[PDB]
Amino acid sequence: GIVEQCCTSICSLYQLENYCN
Amino acid sequence: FVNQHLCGSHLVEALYLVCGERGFFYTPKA
Repeated sequence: GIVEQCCTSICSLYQLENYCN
Repeated sequence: FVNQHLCGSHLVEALYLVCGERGFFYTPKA
C-alpha cells in the first residue's frame, strides 16, 4: 500500500496521485 | 516534495498538496 510505496521506499508523484479521489 | 520517503503526517501532507480539491484517501493498513 501507500506506506510501502512512499514511506518505506521513495515516494513519487505518480504513486501519490493513485490515492487522490 | 514528493520524491522522498514520506511517513505519517509528512505523507498525509504530500497527499493533501498533490490531490488538492479532489482530496484523497489515506489507508496505511491497506
